[PDB]
Amino acid sequence: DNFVMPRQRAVTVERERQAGKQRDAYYVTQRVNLQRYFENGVVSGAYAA
Amino acid sequence: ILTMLVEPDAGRATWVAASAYGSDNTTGSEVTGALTEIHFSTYKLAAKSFI
Repeated sequence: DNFVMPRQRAVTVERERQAGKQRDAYYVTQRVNLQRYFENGVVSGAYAA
Repeated sequence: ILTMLVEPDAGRATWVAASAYGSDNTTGSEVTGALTEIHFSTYKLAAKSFI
């Protein structure tokens, strides 16, 4: 529960016609992030040095 | 004076290579052309005689 997923816009697609190359570009963008309320709530175990 | 327009010559397209297929060169080269003019004029011919 200590972690949230702030997000502005979802996964959106956009197509563009580039006659100068006859290629049809496709663009997919989104804005997200992973944030926690406080500075705790996670532990990781790691191999010995 | 009378001025007349002259249409220019012909251009030529290009064979685009397969390597430049995805780039901007796929559109080929640019063909240009400027018009031209020609002028006409006259002269006066005269003669006289008396009695």
